[PDB]
Amino acid sequence: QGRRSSEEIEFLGVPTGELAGRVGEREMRLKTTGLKRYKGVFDRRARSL
Amino acid sequence: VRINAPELFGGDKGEGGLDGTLDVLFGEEDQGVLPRLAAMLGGLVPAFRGVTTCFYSGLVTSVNPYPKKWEILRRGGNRLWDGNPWYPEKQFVWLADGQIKAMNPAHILYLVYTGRDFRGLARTRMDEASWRAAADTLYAEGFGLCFEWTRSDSFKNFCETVKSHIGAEVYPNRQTGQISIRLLRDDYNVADLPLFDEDSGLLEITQEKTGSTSLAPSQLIVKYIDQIDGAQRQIIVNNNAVAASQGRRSSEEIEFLGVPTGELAGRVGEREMRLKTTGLKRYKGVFDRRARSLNPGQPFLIRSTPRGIPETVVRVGRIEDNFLGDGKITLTVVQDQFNLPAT
Amino acid sequence: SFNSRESSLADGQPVRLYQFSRGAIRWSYNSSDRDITYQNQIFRTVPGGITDNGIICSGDPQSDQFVITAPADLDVALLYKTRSPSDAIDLVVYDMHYGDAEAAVSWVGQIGDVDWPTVDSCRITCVSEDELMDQPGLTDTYCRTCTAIVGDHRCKVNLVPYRVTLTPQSVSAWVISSGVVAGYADGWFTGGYVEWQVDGDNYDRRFIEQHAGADLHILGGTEGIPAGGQLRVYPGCDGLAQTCDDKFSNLPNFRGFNAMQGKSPFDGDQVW
Amino acid sequence: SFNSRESSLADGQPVRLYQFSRGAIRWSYNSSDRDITYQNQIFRTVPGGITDNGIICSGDPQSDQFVITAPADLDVALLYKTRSPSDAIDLVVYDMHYGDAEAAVSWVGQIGDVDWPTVDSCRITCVSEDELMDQPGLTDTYCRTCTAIVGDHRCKVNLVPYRVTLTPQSVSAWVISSGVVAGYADGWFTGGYVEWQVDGDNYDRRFIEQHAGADLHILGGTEGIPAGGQLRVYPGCDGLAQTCDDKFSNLPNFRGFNAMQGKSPFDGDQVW
Amino acid sequence: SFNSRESSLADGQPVRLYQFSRGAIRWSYNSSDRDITYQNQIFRTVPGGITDNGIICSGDPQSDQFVITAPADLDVALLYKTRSPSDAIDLVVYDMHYGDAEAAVSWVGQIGDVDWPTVDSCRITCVSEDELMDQPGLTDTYCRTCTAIVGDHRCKVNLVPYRVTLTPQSVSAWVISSGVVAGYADGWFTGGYVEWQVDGDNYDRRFIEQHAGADLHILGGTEGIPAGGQLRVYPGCDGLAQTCDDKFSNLPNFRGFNAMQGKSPFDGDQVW
Ligand SMILES: [Fe+3]
Ligand SMILES: [Fe+3]
Ligand SMILES: [Fe+3]
Repeated sequence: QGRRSSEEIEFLGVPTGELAGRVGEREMRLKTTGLKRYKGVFDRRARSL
Repeated sequence: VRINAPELFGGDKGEGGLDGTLDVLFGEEDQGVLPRLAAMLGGLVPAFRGVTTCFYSGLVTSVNPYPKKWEILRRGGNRLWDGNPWYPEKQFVWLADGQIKAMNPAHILYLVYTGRDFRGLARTRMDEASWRAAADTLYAEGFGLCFEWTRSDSFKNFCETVKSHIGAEVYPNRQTGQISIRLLRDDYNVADLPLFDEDSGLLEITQEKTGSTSLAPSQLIVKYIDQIDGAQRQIIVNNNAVAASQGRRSSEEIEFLGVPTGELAGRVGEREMRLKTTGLKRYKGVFDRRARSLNPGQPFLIRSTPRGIPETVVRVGRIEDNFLGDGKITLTVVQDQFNLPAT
Repeated sequence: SFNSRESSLADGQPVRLYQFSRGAIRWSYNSSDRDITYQNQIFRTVPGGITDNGIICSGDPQSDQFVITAPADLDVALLYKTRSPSDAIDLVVYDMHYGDAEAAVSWVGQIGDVDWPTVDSCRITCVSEDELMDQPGLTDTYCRTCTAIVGDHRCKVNLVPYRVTLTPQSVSAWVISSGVVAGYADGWFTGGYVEWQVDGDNYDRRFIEQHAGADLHILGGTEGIPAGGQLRVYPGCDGLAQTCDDKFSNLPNFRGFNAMQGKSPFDGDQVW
Repeated sequence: SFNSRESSLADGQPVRLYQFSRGAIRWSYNSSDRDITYQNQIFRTVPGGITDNGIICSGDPQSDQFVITAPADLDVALLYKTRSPSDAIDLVVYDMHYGDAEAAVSWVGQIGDVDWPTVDSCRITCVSEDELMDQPGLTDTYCRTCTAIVGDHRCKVNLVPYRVTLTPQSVSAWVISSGVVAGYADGWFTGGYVEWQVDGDNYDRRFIEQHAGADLHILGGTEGIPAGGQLRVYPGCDGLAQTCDDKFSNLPNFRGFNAMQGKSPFDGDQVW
Repeated sequence: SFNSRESSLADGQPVRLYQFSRGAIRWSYNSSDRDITYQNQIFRTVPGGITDNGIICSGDPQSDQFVITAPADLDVALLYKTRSPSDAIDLVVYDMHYGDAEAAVSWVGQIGDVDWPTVDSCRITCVSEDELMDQPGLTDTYCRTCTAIVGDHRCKVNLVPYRVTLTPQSVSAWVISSGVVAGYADGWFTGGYVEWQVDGDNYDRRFIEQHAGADLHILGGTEGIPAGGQLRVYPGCDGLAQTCDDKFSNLPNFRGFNAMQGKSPFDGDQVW
């Protein structure tokens, strides 16, 4: 990144800092890993999903 | 700083006062650790670099153990810009015999865009000429503002507030790619502006938007904050001509909390009144490639004899061009009625 | 017979009439191919026809607009081409059947917006009185200034004695100059407006940015001002109590609050 | 002649050029059926053609996107198929007419999103720098921790001495193991990132969930990591003042507030 | 074989079955042209066919509706024509292939809305249990009254002893009169409801606006009330503590707060 960027997320339900960090690592990995999204078309074989 | 007010609240016979010693650490790049603070607090005491901090020690109150809330006035703007101020000769605007040290809004926008602590965009991405011209014009007009950051909202909201306060457009130039700023002022020559005609690069004009005059307000209330005391103040702008025609009174309230002086608020309120009661004509024209070099906020002339529209000055709005495929370049324009009076 | 014709299954001959009125001047148009005389009023036939899109009454002013389509040469709409008239053009719509002298009123309103999408057509958006209820209604502030437009029903100041009738000396793009006003102190006319007769009993009004010596600054330019026409100019009130009483002696009606209190609460921290 | 050709009524030969650049690597494409040489750069011709939808500049970043359509085998877009490259692919669009050596810059931006709706096509959504202004700008909290990413312009800590160059011993689905890091205390590398050269002067970066002994946990999996390629690994700062000074001796630049105050107001109820 | 038939490329014979159930009464319909027997249940064939629009599961109750199209003479939908039944009609949708005795459950829900756009068709909007989560969940107020509907799980009051079975004397448009209730004090039945058997083990309930002498006022009119049918009428609780204990002696379960405090804070200004 050329310039610093920051966002604020509130997890007021979290009672301990370690738990908040555990979930924050998940959020960071999700938001910076570059997910690939697909919109597929399926026949009846995908009926039970 | 030696603050001497032991008897501010009546002393012993009253509620006490304010007597003590105040030490201020603004947080310079090379700011060192204060021995007194670390010695008193102890432990691992950092230098508290990068943030303004103060250390007070002394009497706060007496008789009752309930200290009172404080209010501190503080000016800023120079200690920002990290280490390299930009065009400092026009950074600040002086008002009310130097009482109010207002800052140029152009500097605010430049800091927000290029500030390492805010966005950290490369200084090379900004068109220096346009920003310098805007700053010079604003300083000449003596148009300064004061703001405080506690909303914690997106840059877009604050930038939009600043633009509305000053009446300017910030867009990324399509050609050179840098950020350009254009002020909405009547500072143009009629001749040099490009002209567009049915035979000169105009395809079709569809929308007319004749508008109406019986509607629109007759009285406008502007609310502003005076930075000397921070007390809410308001001014009243009236439209006698429209007021006479109006059968019943109408009023609207607009807040310009960024304005530090009543005269400046009235200056902008006159502009708003003129814009909202002059009956702008809006056009949605269709142009060929001749309108390729236009950018948002750029005024230009349009003529169409069959429609009975004489040479008119309009300012560009929304742009939607199609260079490949349909070949349709469609522009939305508004009549030029933006101007900020100096009195 | 209008209701009977509407209920009739074979005599349906709909014809919609429009009446644009501005004070003493009325414009009459009809959607048929021939002129119609109704209530001693003849409605012109527009080459190309005049038609609307329908009437909606859903209780939402933003959505219940009325749209009129007509050629670009329509006389009533031509006024909006250069500048919107100061007064609102009231519009009344009648419905009648050919061969019958009875008509029913359908829509009543005023012009909301006008545009010319094509050289061969023009679209007019008409708004009803219900849309005027979207603006705020506070209209009250505890500030030092008067908070009242000079001459309003609250100031109760008669401007007729202050009326000045004059013929402008020279008219420029943004400045109208006259020597008669040169005899007044600078800023005497600041905040006032200029009204002059356009046609019949209707006048167009323009506000004044500033007055200095013999030159008057007109907001939005001087376009549309006749160079030799008679002009009526009224003064303007700054709103300060000293200004209100010294000039107009209307202090008893002064609506401002000069020195009652700026911040002083009765639940603060320290009175001294 | 570009402007003259645009104004010309009979010489219109539009051709749009795209330039995708990532540091020292550039990809050149053209929408015509033959290669075009411009500024000593030749633009390849894509079998099937490359075309866009138009340029919109309305001031709304969410609405002013630029869309590119190209086959699914496009080289530049193929990179996004497995994982998005760490660096952003800057895109510059030129406009020129066949037979003329002059071109005009039209659009500048970076890749925003890429998708492959059909096997025979791919849609690329390009975003401008204006969209980066929607995120907040607070970036300030009065908490105990440092509140600064190790190595940023605020920490002012040089990580080059701490750089470690190594060849991984074994690579698994989620864990990369190396014996050299086994000599460091547990958690030494926690919070750091691994960077390695992909092509030219561009490196791909991956953060580390945790470091324990000889095994390193990679966030999001180890896919795309070469099994024998050279890897550069940097440490990570926990953010605690003790951690900041004992390990890096950067306490003077410590941006955190360990023990200044947690709640103490000066307008509370009872000090004791 | 249902799954095998679905995977089969040549035996696809889709047939959708609908089962509308209300307690002890079930309505069975099929989309084919002949009746289908499944689990000892035969599904009628509707002349004109019954078809839906599809199943959506996006997590948004407002958007994930299920639409059914059927003729206007459908028996199950005919009930809603005059008044919505008191109980909700649960709907279960099965899927099976002709010639196979196995079916799979696809959708489960209840009737949400019914309308008759055309004389030859009817549209039914079915909602899932997820839509019942949009209403608030506070359900708590510190007021004087009981804040509990008589007979709910919180009041714990048995209404079976108070049940009164009677045959109405005369039925009018808005008033149902009976002499038996004339022997009770005015307002005894106020707040109660009347339930009577419609079909099988299902009853329709109606609330009572007011009770006065021998005349009972029914909210929303008395339409649908049989003139000679047997009716069960229950009393109603005003909610006042005196009313709760004197009549029902349920004061220990009184959920209201009569005289604990109306405003008294412990951080006010002056206690006296
Ligand atoms: Fe006055
Ligand atoms: Fe650090
Ligand atoms: Fe009860």
